[PDB]
Amino acid sequence: QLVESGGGLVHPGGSLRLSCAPSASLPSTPFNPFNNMVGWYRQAPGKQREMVASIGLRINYADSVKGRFTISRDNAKNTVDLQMDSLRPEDSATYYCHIEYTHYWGKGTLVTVSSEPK
Amino acid sequence: QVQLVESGGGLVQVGGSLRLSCVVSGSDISGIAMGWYRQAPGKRREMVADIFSGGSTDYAGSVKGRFTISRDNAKKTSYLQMNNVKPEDTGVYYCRLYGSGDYWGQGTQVTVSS
Amino acid sequence: MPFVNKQFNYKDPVNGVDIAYIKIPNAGQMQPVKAFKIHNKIWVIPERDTFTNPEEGDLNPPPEAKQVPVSYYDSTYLSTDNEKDNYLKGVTKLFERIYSTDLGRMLLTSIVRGIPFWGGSTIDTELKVIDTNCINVIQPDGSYRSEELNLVIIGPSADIIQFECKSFGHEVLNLTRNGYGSTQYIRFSPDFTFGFEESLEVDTNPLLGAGKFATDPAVTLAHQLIHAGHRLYGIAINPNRVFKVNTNAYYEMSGLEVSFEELRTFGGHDAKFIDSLQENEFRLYYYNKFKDIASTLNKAKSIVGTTASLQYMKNVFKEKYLLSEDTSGKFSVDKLKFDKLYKMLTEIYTEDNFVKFFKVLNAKTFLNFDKAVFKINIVPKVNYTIYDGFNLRNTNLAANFNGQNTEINNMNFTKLKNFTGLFEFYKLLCVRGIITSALNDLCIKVNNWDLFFSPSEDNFTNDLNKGEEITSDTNIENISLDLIQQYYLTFNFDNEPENISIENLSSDIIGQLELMPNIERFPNGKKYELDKYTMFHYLRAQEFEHGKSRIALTNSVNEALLNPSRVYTFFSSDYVKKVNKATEAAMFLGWVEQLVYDFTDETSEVSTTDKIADITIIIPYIGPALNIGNMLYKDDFVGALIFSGAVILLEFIPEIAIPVLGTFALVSYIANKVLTVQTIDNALSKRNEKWDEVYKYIVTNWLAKVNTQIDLIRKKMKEALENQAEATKAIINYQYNQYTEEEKNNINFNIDDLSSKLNESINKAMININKFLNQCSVSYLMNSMIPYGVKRLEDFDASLKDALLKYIYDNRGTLIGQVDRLKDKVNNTLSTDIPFQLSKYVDNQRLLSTF
Amino acid sequence: QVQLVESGGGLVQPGGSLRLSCVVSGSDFNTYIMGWYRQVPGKPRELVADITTEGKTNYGGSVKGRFTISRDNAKNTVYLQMFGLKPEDAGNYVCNADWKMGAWTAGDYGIDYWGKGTLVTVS
Repeated sequence: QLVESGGGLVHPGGSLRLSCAPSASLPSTPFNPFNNMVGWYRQAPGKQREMVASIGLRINYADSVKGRFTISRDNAKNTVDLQMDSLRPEDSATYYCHIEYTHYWGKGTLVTVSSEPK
Repeated sequence: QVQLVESGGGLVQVGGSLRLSCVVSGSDISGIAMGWYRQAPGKRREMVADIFSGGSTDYAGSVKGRFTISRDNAKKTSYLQMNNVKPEDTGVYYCRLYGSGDYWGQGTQVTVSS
Repeated sequence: MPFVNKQFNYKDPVNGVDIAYIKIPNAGQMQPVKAFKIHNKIWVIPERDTFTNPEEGDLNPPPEAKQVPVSYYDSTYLSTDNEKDNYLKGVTKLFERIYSTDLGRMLLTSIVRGIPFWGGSTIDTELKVIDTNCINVIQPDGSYRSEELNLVIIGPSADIIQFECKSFGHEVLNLTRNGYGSTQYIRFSPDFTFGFEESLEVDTNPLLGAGKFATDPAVTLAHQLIHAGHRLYGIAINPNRVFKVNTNAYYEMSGLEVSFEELRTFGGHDAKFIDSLQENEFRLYYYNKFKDIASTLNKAKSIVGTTASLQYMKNVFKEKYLLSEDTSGKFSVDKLKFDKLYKMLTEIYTEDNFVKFFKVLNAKTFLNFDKAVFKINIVPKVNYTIYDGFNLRNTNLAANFNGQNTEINNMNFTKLKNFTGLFEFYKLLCVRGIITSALNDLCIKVNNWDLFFSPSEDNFTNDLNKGEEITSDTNIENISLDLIQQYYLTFNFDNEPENISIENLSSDIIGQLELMPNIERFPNGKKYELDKYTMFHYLRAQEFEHGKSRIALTNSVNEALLNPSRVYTFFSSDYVKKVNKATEAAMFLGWVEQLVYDFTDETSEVSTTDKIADITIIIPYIGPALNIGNMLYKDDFVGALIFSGAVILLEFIPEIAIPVLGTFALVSYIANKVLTVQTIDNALSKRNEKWDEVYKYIVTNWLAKVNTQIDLIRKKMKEALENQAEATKAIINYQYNQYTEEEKNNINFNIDDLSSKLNESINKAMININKFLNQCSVSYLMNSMIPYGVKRLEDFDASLKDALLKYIYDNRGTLIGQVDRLKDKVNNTLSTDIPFQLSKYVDNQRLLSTF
Repeated sequence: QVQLVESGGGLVQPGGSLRLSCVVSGSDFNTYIMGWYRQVPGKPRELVADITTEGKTNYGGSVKGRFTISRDNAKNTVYLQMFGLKPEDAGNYVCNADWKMGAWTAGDYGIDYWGKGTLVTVS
């Protein structure tokens, strides 16, 4: 499987950096599945899951997130990261890492984006 | 102003044929339905046949197959052909123009006799 | 406040009031059937209809297959108490859902108010019930009482999904169309629904589901209830009024029976297929029929067969028909009140408008034919609710009509056998062998409802060429959500006609269903020899059936039609050899990744242009996808579009006949200034109406003859894209299953991810394709249809200008003081065109935003 | 609004046991027809057990005596004791507050309340 981290609570306009790496139980022979195209997804409660960004031959972003989120690879650390700037309330969701076109999914990391209530 | 003038009408022998005619003046007929009604004494006036501007027709069930309604838009005319007439067909027949007014012919007696 | 104010269970005991065995009008002698009075004037009979029609007693498939795209038979459906309980609850739930909308509240209230007229007597002073507008209600002790009735929902006949409104006729009166009205029997099932393809709403919902969507049975029931409304008010359009089609050419349907009554009832664009001349003729006809009702009420002096009084019964029908009544008691039809009532019954109560209140997905035109039958169950709240239907709030089914998507919400839909075989009704289209090279003919079967709708010229009528007489008196003449709310506010809910005591009828009520126009079978299997590949060949070439070997894409239409393992693509040669190449396990996921990219790049390509009037984008692959314009190449298509314009898309060039416009004859009033001036103003106003009428006529012609063509090309572009996705999927999948079940365990491949991505790319493609085809449709209207109109309108203007200027001169004596002002008015008004605004003639925010 | 907060869901082994509980905000709890529904991705909610205002119980066809639903009005809480868990019991277990609205229930309309659910996974 896949382990994900970086989630948390932030104000609108704030930043978070999500991070996804394979665990030891992700197969490594005869292939390393993680070298293939990886995408980040999100899903809020009662709503369908949707892709936020993917990184392979190309880098694709959900139109909502274009200009605000950055997906990147770190080979040294073996991760796929999602830098999220200019966060907005409606971004709130559980975010999941995914190897594209497979059944490999992370269990998710929670992202909450709210103003403190006055 | 709008006038409907009927012509034709019984006496007519049971089983016989007969045609009623009506010419409209003071309006163009085109785009407007027409119809024939009849009224026997003491009874309610009843639609007998309808004909719309494009030629499509409607009949009272009990005259279907015996009566034929027709019209001529250029001539501003309608006619009702009556075949195989029965005693139930006796009465006063009226032509109608279904316009924005009450447009009826004078009424013409048709009397079926044995 | 709820419409159904009581819980009904099929096994509930009878009470002879709202739960009872009943007998309805019948040709022979029918056995009592258990029924439920779910609201005043409205009963539900959960039985298969083997009763209303003596011929239709058998629930088996017919000898000759019915001529409809989708039919379904099962003689065992609705034979058990549990099924009948579920039927009753489904129907009841659908009434509450309809009632829960403002529009349905209105419609249902009109229905309850629309009691069939008491024109049973032949004496013209007597009111009397008509027998066949009643039922007999058996009491628990075995006696019976007779009751009046407006509406009955019953189970379907042999064909389970044939939903229709039936009615018992009269030997003299044509009750459904003479203003009287009659008790309506709707064959309906809440237990099945239709599936249809939609691709229009993709711009608003880019995440729209793949595959078939299910019709919300509330829409279907509302549709039949609309019919029942027309028929109860006796304003249904005779079914001998049909929108006839041309059936001769290779690309045209073999047959299509769609009634004017159906077009009216659908609303939207469909209703506008009917021109103004026919429209006004209907209205005037029904107005006079209502006048006859008022008149027979005025001469009614007695009532029989009830203790209810004469003034009460007269008032019942004053209310139904919204008659006026002066202080002496004389009833009349008010022109304005009639117009509003008729407008509400026929233009406010439409399927299209119900779809807006329900906010569901629905076919946008009758021409988007049903494609499948599904088994459903809407009684459990986890499946369907009164407020949200299938699209349950606060769930993943709430958005994008996901609840209606039979693939996403698959547990709610079981796809059943369509008893209309795929090529039960078809044409055989053959590209002559010599064309392909001699070599055999390339013959394919095309399902009837995949062919083009080509309306006969005779459907379109006008009196544009007639002259009219301008007078001092001459009379100078849309359906929004606000307008509907204004009509809503005129409704008094609570106030319904009473259930009155009538004298008992015969134990058996003798009844025969309204005589229907006999309909001919279409010719079937007609063969065409052709000198080109058609759209239909290019589309069939993109299909495949079940097979053992690996599919390969090819850029040759010919090769694909000859080889079951070869599928035509309009994609690039590069795409062809990439998908076709043997691909080892270690490169599989990157290979899949690339194909999706490529699929997306090819299907989302858009060319912009400055060279075509009212067309600013072009989708070039539409050319080779469907062989548009019989030019097999993208480059050929782009250039052909810029050269010939939107016409190259058309299967047929429409006839658009605008004659010399009739001349205005002005009446002279030679002794009266005001009247002479009013006459001149009237001529100007009538001229303004003439432009409007001409424009409105051309829009009608465009919608029915041109826009329907583009609509089908749009549907077929979606089928092509789906075909490409399925083929690419099948190949990718074949390649995967060639690997070791150790390579496969590492490559944890999920074909669902692949399908979802390709569907997304198909939606994005359809966004562009829809915008493009929208532009083409409007551009054809603007550049190829409307100009014929404006030329005729400018000739008319010029002619009218001369007439009015002459009129002023001939009456200069009478017009002393004003000659020069009236000249300016006439000259200014008739110098410049009345601009065409599409939004004045259609309310499609889609075709409007193009304009 | 009214909130439903479920607890007790987790990873269980076939034959294993689970106790679900759900607490409800507001003051209307004694009015509600409380229910437990199971839901798997791409599938509708399906009734597991519910309990009336008077405490009468009803179980889905597959329960077969294995679960017990109960309510404590004083704690505004409904419970589902589950024994002998099977792979087909796996899913998101969602509590539901429903009530009568004449001929219908609020659920039929449906403006009844649903929690986010507590996941049950079977090893």
